[PDB]
Formats: sequence, C-alpha cells, structure tokens
Amino acid sequence: QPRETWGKKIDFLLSVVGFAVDLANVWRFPYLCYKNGGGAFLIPYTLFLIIAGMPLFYMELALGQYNREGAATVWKICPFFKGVGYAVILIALYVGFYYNVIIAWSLYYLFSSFTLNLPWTDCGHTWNSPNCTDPKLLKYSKYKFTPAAEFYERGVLHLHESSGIHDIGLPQWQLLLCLMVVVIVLYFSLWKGVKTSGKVVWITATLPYFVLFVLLVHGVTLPGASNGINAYLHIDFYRLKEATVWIDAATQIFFSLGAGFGVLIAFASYNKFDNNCYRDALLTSSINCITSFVSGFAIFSILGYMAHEHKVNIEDVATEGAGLVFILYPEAISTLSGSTFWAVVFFVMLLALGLDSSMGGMEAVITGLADDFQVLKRHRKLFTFGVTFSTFLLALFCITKGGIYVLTLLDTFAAGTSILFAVLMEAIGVSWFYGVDRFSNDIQQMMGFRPGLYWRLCWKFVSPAFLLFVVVVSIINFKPLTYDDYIFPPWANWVGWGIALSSMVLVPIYVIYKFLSTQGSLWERLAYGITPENEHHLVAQRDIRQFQLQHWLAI
Amino acid sequence: EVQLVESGGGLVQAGGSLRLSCAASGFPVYQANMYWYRQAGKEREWVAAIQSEGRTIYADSVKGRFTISRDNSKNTVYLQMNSLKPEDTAVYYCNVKDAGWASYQYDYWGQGTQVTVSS
Ligand SMILES: CNCC[C@@H](Oc1ccccc1C)c1ccccc1
Ligand SMILES: [Cl-]
Ligand code: NA
Ligand code: NA
Repeated sequence: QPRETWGKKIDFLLSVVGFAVDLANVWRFPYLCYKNGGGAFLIPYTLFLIIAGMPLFYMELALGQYNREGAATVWKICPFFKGVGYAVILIALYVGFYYNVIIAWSLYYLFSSFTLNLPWTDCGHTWNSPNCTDPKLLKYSKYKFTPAAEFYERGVLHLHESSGIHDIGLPQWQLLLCLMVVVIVLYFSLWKGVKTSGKVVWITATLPYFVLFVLLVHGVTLPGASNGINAYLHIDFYRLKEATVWIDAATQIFFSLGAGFGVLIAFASYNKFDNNCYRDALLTSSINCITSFVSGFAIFSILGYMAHEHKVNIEDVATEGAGLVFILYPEAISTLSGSTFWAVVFFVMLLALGLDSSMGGMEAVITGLADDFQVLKRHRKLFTFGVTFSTFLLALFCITKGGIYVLTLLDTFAAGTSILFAVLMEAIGVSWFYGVDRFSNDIQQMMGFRPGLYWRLCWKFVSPAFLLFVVVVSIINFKPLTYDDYIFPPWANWVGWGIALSSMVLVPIYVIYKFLSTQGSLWERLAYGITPENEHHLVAQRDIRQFQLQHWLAI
Repeated sequence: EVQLVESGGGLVQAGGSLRLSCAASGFPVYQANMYWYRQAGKEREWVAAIQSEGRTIYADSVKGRFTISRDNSKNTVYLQMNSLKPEDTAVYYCNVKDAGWASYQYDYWGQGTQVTVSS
C-alpha cells in the first residue's frame, strides 16, 4: 500500500496555512506589535521571518517531500537524531492536551452566542458574584468584576471554585461536552488521512478570513477604532534598542510559523515529488505573517472602540491571550448592534482558527508514529481514535475547575524550551550531520534547482543560531509558574520541568540506545549512527563523509 | 501491477549514444514523476527526471548530454544518452515517484538496465 498523495495542491496549501494561522496570530501578535513599538516591531519580526522562519519552513517542507516520512522516521538520513522526532511527536501530543481545551472554550462561547441576550452582557446570573458591575458605569482589562470577565472565569472556567493547581476539582460537564465535540470533529477530520483532512481545511482555513474581513469592515467604522489602529501602528524606533522586543519577535515567529514541530514535514510527506515546496514555504509563511498583521487591525479597531466606550486609553484595554478574545471582545460584541451575529461569527472564527492547528498537530503524531510502526499505518482509524481519545482523556485535566492552572502549566512547559531544543537539534542534524549540500542535492532532485547560497547559509548558521538564541532566552526568561495573582507551588514547577524534560531527554536517550544497540567498534557505531540508513553498506568500506573535514566545511 | 521495464542498455563506445526505454504499466506516465537513476561500488545517483507537468530536469553530470522524454501513447519514458563517457557505465534504473496529485507514491523501481561504456 503506497503512501497517498494530496488530492490537490490546494489541499496541502490550506492544511499548511490552517495549521500556521491560529489564535496566536490574532491574540498575541497585535499585542506584541502595540507594546513593542507598533510598526517598528514589524522590523525584528519580518527580519526573523526572512532569516529563520522562512528557512525553517522551507527546510521542513523539503525534508518531508523528499523523504516522505514523518518527524520520527525522517531520521533514516541521520539515525542518531530519531530521538528528536520522537521528542517533537511527544511535544505535539502534549500541546494537543491543552490546545483542544481552548478550542472547547471557543465552542462553549459559540453555543452561548445562540441567544438574543448574550450571557456575558449583564449580571444577575448564577455565575455572577455580588460584586459584578455593569461595564457602562466603569487596568480595565484585568478588572475581573465585569459581566464578561465574570462570565468567563465563573461560568466557563468556574475558576472561583478552585484554590489552585492543588485543588483543580472535577471536570465540568459543559466543557466536557464541548471537548467531546471538538475531539469527535478532529477524529472524523483525521481518521481517513489527507484525503478528507485536505477537504476539511477548505472550510477551516478559509472561514477565518471571511470573518476577519467582515470584522475589519465593521470595526474600522466603530467610534474610536482609528485611535486603536493608531496605537497599533504607532512607530517607536527606540523600542528596537531593547532586547525584549527582539526576543518577542523571535519567539512569535518561531511559534506562529510552527516550523520544525513535525507537522509541516508530515504534510509535505504527502506531496508529489515534483511539488515546488520552495514557493509553497514562501507563500504560506508570508500568508501567516500577513494574516497576523491584518488581524491586528480588527483587534485594535475593537480595542479602540472599547477604550472610547469606557473613556479610557488604549493601554487600559490592550490585552492578549484568552483575556482578549474571551473577555474584551465579547463585551464589545454585546455593545454592538446585532451582537448575536457578531458573537456567532467571532466564535466560529475562533473555532476555525483552532481546529486546523489541532488537526495539524494531531496529524504530526499520527503520521510520525504510523511511519515508525507499520501496524499503525495499516489501522489508521483505530490509531486516530487512540490518539484523539488519549488527547481527550489527558485534556480532561484542563477542563477541571482549576483546569486553567493545569493549562497554564502545560502552555508554559509542553512546547517551550522543549520544542525550541528539539527544533534546534533537528536543524543541526539536517544542516550539519546529514549535510546542507546533501539537502541541496535532494532539493535539486525534487525541483531541478539547488537552493541558493542564502538558504544554505540560513540553514547551517542563521536558523541554528536563531534557535539557540531563542532556547537561551527561554531558559534565561524562566519565571516561576503563576496565573494572574496565583503563584504555583514549587511542586507544580517541578511537574512542569519534568514535562519539558520528558521530551528533551528522548534525544540523548535515543542516541545512547542507538549507540548501544549498534554492533561494532566505537567508530563503527558512530558512523552507523550518523550515516543514512540506506548508505550503511558504505561504512564497512570505511567511506564516511562525516569523518572528513570537507563535509563539515560545506556551506 | 505497476511495472517499469527498462530496455535499450548495452555496450557503447566512449562518445557514442544510447536510448534507454522504460515501458510503464499500471499508471499513466504523462502525469507521473518519472526518474532515472544509475548505480555504478557507488550509491544510486539521480540522472534525469520528466515530471508530472512535463518538466524535464537533469543531474549536473549528465545535463546537456542526456535527454529524458516520454511517449504518452506508448506509456514509455526514454532516456536518450549522447556523448557517453566511461564514467556513465552503470545500471540505469527507471523509477516512478508518484502519478501526481490524487495518486499514490509508488516509489517503484525497474530491475535496471546495464550500460557499459568502453574507452
Ligand atoms: C503553527 N501554529 C500552530 C501552533 C500550535 O500547533 C499545535 C496545535 C495543536 C496541537 C499541536 C500543535 C503543534 C501550537 C500551540 C501551542 C504550542 C505549540 C504549538
Ligand atoms: Cl504571528
Ligand atoms: Na500562528
Ligand atoms: Na489553525
């Protein structure tokens, strides 16, 4: 049974775009722009795109297309590095454990939006505290006693019923049902592979853009939207002197493009050999970043409208993360005429943003492990059910009363330093141990031209240096786990560190296992470990390029 | 069943020409990624490819000398090799990578045809 190919090129392109574009593009990037010099922030962000993210996008796409393997089994080219693929698969599973809970929040809000009186508009509900204040009468983004903030935290999260990560409580049945719907949708999107996932991304990857267009058209007309847009784009070039601006740009690029997460390789593994993955990488990464920039306009139109409504400044309402889309934006919707339609479309947009990223993350695991074990390849529906059901069970923790604390711990540690280290290790493998020249020969075989000197230099020095820089800052910028005013106990930090290390130790562990399992002398074992599995007959002939300086000096 | 039948190989005099054929069955070559490889105590090295859209690409060592073509009616891919060198001596393998989009990645290889160039 040969590997199938995408039904269309558009299927592959929309899968890549839907994975790359998600809630991050919307609820993180515009805030980073606003707080890091506005238009000035685009300089570090675009720079890092061009020199690290587009190169990594291109490398992962070409690797997947050429080898037609998942993240794990692609390391037939460099056997010692298969622990890196195992680590990225584990990280993708970890991420899915909490990403689907955010998707379930979006689904909960969408269900709540099917009314003419949105539950977050007013007080007087069962979840409202006695201190709830009508927002018309009312820093602000964290007031916590508005109907929207109270609705979120007390009728969606029920966070008031949990003291901390030590008292997370039981899963909440409403969020449990929303999670069940999310996982059922994911299963029936993924159980038949790309033949159906590529058609599902036609909806999931494109609907967000229609919603964004209508949201932009309406928001630009809102009172005070121009002030919010000016705050969004106001250029402060002196912010570029600060290291934090560049750190934020690098982290945003790395995490928003999703290169090296095992998803793009899995998607490209279903490409036809002659597909132009260079142009695909350029187009898809550009689409991701431009989507972020465009969505910032709608976000800050609504933020300026809210600031004008409350007679406050933009900094008093500017927020990021769940706070923005689940407290600030719903209140603005409730203020707008036709608030029901706006809420419905906004939360359908959130669902569409999240669902295809979850699809990509789960396909990373499915493809990577099915390529590794042929039994899983033979049983796609059963293995997909196993993956989705395990994700549901281990996301049950994040829908508990204190599930927000578990989700904070996971969001911090599942795919932070661990994913950065894994991507650094795989970039190093590909561009140094396997060889950037070998990779260029592979791309020439696929596409008829070798990648230019710029891309090779990026792969060998700039992308590795960028990844090492982000790893180093992530380690340096470790702030003990906290959520709002809550400070996690030390054991919670230990658990998060264990989660981060669980995937990171797979790399040295797999290298040790490969060395010990291989037969021969020390140098024979090393040569087998660093030699492509289809060239292992050459080792007996003592013909190893990695043992020559020319291989390492290849630029 | 997908089958690639290599033919046309044989002994050539340095500077001579040879037309290798690859009769393909089970798929249409006019939409497939058809690749030619060769394996001289050396690894299998890509030689030329005629791709699903008809684009012909060649390895550097053979570029300008070899010409890859395909006959849609005969479902055959031709590697027309001119100006053959003693370094071209090898077993030439016709390979189908896939039949384009909405197809399968049958990375199927023919048994290969030996080409010998005598100085
Ligand atoms: C590229 N944009 C998508 C990012 C998103 O990707 C997902 C989503 C769900 C499951 C798995 C993965 C890798 C992600 C979210 C948080 C941490 C790391 C990755
Ligand atoms: Cl972004
Ligand atoms: Na993103
Ligand atoms: Na997405």
